[PDB]
Amino acid sequence: IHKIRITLTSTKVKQLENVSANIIRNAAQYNIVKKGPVRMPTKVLKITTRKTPNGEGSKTWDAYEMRIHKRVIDLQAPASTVKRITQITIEPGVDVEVTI
Amino acid sequence: RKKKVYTT
Amino acid sequence: GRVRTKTVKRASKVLIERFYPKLTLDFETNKRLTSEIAVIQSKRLRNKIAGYTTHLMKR
Amino acid sequence: PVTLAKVIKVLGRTGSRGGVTQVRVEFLEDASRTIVRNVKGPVRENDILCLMESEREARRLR
Amino acid sequence: PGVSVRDVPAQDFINAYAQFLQRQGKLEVPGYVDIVKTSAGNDLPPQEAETWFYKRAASIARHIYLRKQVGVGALNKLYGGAKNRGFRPHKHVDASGSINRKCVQALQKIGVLEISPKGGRRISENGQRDLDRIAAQTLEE
Amino acid sequence: LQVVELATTIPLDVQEAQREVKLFNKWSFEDVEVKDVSLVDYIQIRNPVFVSHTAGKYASKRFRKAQCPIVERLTNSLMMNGRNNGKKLKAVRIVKHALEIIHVLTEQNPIQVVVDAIVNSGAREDSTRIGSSGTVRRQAVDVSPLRRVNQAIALLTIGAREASFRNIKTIAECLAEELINAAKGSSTSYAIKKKDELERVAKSNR
Amino acid sequence: STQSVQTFGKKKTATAVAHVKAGKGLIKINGSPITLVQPEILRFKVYEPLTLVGLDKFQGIDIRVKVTGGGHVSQVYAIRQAIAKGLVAYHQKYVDEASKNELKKIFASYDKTLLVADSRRMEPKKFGGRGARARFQKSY
Amino acid sequence: DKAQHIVILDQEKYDRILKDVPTYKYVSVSVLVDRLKIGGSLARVALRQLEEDGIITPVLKHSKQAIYTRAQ
Amino acid sequence: LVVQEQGSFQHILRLLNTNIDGRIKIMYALTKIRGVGRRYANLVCKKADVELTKRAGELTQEELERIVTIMQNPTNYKIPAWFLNRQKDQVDGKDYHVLANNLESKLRDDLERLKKIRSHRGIRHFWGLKVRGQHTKTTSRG
Amino acid sequence: IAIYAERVEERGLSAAVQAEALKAKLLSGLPIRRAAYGVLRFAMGAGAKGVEVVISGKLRAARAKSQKYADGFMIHSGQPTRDF
RNA sequence: GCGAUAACGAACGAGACCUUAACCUACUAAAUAGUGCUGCUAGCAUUUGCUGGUAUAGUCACUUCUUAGAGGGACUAUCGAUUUCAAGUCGAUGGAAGUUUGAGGCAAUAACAGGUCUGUGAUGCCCUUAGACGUUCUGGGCCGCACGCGCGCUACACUGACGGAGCCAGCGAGUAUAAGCCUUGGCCGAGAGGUCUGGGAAAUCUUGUGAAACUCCGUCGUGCUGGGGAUAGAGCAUUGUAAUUGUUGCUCUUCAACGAGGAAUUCCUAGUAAGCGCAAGUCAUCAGCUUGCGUUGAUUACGUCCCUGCCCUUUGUACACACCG
Repeated sequence: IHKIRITLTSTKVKQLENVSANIIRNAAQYNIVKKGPVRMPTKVLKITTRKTPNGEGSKTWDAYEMRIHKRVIDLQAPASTVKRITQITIEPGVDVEVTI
Repeated sequence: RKKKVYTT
Repeated sequence: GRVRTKTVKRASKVLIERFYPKLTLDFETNKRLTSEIAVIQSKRLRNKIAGYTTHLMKR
Repeated sequence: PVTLAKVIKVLGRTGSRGGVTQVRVEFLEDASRTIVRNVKGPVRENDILCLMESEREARRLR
Repeated sequence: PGVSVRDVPAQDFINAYAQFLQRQGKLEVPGYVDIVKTSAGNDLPPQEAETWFYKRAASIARHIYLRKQVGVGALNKLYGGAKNRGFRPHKHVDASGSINRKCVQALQKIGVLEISPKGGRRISENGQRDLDRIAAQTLEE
Repeated sequence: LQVVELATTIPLDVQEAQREVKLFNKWSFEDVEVKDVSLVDYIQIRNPVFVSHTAGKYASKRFRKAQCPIVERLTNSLMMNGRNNGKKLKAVRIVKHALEIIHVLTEQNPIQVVVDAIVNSGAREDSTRIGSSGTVRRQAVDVSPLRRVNQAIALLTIGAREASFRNIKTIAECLAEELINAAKGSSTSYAIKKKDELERVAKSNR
Repeated sequence: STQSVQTFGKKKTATAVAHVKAGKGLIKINGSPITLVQPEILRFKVYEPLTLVGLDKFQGIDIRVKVTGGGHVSQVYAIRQAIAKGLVAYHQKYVDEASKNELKKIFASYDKTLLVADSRRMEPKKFGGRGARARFQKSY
Repeated sequence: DKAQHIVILDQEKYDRILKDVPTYKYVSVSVLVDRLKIGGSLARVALRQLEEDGIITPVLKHSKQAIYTRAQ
Repeated sequence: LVVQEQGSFQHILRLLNTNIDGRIKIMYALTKIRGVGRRYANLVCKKADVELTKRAGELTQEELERIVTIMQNPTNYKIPAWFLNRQKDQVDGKDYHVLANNLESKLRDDLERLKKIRSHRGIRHFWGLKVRGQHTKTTSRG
Repeated sequence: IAIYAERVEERGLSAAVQAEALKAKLLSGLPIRRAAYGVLRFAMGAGAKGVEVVISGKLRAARAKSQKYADGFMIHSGQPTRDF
């Protein structure tokens, strides 16, 4: 047994929820007690610049956004099992952090 | 726009 | 205003002409029927066409 | 010497800026002598708006 | 029924604990109370020169009673207000640090507070005792 | 009428409010009646409220204003001239004191005096302008009951504001003097001078 | 446990969570008696849900509310809504529905905001002006 | 520049106050200033004493507005 | 409580060669005295034990002299140095609090003391311009 | 780090490849009309739903001009422009 | 869109679409959220109660509030009026929502001698290229003052100023061997600020950002007054290699016009306008500025083409580089 925390971060929610559900599924069929996933409040990185490269025209502004979504899952399992779960459900978009 | 004139 | 457009009016009349017996005066039954008949990419457009075909069936 | 006249029909917007409305009034007592008159404020049907003077019609405004 | 601080109006509860604490007389008043301003945003010292320190200590005691380990920076923020900057817009400015620290120190050596764990200053076993006492002798009229 | 004993004690007057809903638990709407057939449907006093602060949605549709209480419309119209916008708690406090002063002065129903002053303050014929692009032209037209009521409230609050401007006399008692005088038809009051001058010009324009 | 219903009322941003348990006529605001709700001049807005039906309805229930967010007035409206909704949810769940429909009838006939949270929210600000609709003064 | 309200209370004004304020339907700070020609502060102290002397009954209490009446 | 008096009130006071209206409250009458602001007058009144509930004409001669004594000898009455008008004086380095005629006297001496050394601030004082760096493009129109 | 190189499947459906090819032709001296219609037809031959080519600059004239070479069906507003 | 119809049936744009706000006691979970219970514990009345504190092991429960994903929900739904009985419009009823449900993002066919080569290791050409128009160092200027104009902030008081007390948000940002971030707390200091520790690379700490308007109790009493705080004198700290021609902050003092504003002219339809503050950007320091956010929260239409701007039809043309003809 090992108390293991899994932190999930990505910009797009489709792959984040796919990885989250796949890990929960494997932590379900493996009789490993789990807590999660916990949807942490998403952070909206907003940048409002002026459209005009010069300073002529009507004052019009862009409003760009970058949502960051975070999920944490708590597992009680050996480190070999959790790491091989990470390699089974490794995805380019979603980042994974493992903390003891 | 100006003509640099030297002194030294 | 609440003016229906051509893309919903013509779709609703096509529904009237293609599935008349299966249609009825209930908006929810019409809505479910349109969902299971025609492929609409959004529930908003779906509800709108269902409302117009409901009004047509009323008329 | 004031006469009370219930409105029974809103005819339409008149005046240069459209701020005054032609309306058809009916007197509360002696329910006849229906007149077309102009009113400034917003008006629905069944308004008991009172008239300081009654013996005057209204026509289109320039 | 058991009367508490939450069962009494704040304005006359503070006026009553201030009145009791003044007639009791053990609270130590610093020598600069007739000179200083309460906040840098204020422009004049308090009009109730003799009693403002007592009343402010009563307010601090009641505020700590109703809350948990409030600090002195938070007390300065609480009693600070909008400064009358001349032509620039108003802004929030903190109350005096020395004045607040002396008030809380006076309540700590009179027995109502002590240093609480994980920061702040809790209310004492007898601090609650004497606040509930003032409340009882507050609401009989 | 029975006093209901709770663990959390409830004051006597507010527990007395169970029998009847009264303005500030002091003034009754039962014995108040509008002495004008034409403004009954646009001055709403039939549904009593306890305090003149409801935070309702009366600006959505056209005639929703007729359903807000007339006293709440007065306290809404009081908070004007820039520095007072948004100070509704101050406006309700001033109105509450004004009713108490109107009761203590002349010994009448405060909301009866407000209703009488509103029916008595709205001009019955106004001379609208028909100017052709700049030139001065006036035509006498009738005034709808809704505009008569809300122009009465506009003039009543403007008169109280101007009587209370740069004056030691407080706004609540300037409002009290203007409302009592307009209720009793005195020509000394503002919004009665204005109403008379409006109907005089309308008589001199038709 | 016991007969407990938990509810919430809302105004613009303020939310008051009401817990209604079976007990004595205890009516507290954040652990404080209802006789000292601020502002003083608006105390009758929260007195309306009590005195309209009669305090006898509160013999069997005790109410503890927690109001956070919003502003002073929005919190007053949130508390009075939380009180009204907690009483309604208790009647709907543990007493006959005749009483629940009577309470809902009086409540709706008196004030819509007592049970349904107002959906109006602040419009976002748009560039080119200091407000949602307001624009910078234009000059030629 | 016409106010010239009295700020010092003599005996002639004191008894004029006690002889005139009672014959009023409604007295307040502004009423006292308007008709007795005394200052606002003197009106407030006059009200605070007349209430202790029983001539005046407090109809309503407020900092910004003091509504008072005769006790007879 | 309200008290009455006859013949003791003084409509006009004369302190530091300045006429003071006797029916003004003491804190702001002394604020009428040049060099004495509201903040300073409240403190000289508390050091002179003159309760603020008294009008200027209500005040007696003994208190007025005790006040002018405190104002003329501030350090002698436990008035902090940092509270004073003219502290760390240029010539003698002592803490001062200038009054009605001395304020403009030592202010003048400061203007000439900068202009004699021909500092930039003294020059701008001579020219009548703003000295604290303010822009004069669009507001120096008086 | 490991780099793998993969050929783009639909050169006609890749605007980057078509733009690089057009640049290499204009820099190879091919006429604008022939190159633009060469990409209009390469895109349609590849199966594009629509295609539009705009060439702006100065060409053998002191005054500058722009020419658009559209084809087929094109959408302009909304999300589908971000999708298709 | 209906309809009339030498037109019929279509495409782009509009509309659809996407983001965000408002509903979910209906699912899925949450010690970085909350609650009820339970341990342990305090005060007051002793009624078994009421307020607290504590529990990253009580190795509790739950998701109403908090977070966020899959969905559901509104389509003018039902009923009355008018209408070509059509598109629609106005009222109610139900509803969280019946103004495109509110707000935005994207946005056609062509075009402008509109603005930028002072954003580009984007550029053609011209100029300069060693005493440089390249780059760097020092000091000054961009602030400069008889004046005209534009965007604004404070105000002209009493619906107010001070003095105490009450005491409620949301949007966000935050560091490491650096070159210094957000900083709770303790101890000094009237303040500004100083010193010592700790937390936070963050739903955990700053932070419940206890913000300001707002409410209560007092003094003031229509006075250029305790409104207003320029101008000016002296001093104390912070930032910066350097504050003088003041960075900013704080203390005392100085006590100006302004007593509601001419001709003209701007913005504004609902949580909107107006007040009221807060965060982020520029940033060693400096926000009277923008970009957003929330507190309090209206008056008055819900109409018209009278002014103003734009569009369409007819019409005239000796214009087509198109009236700058």
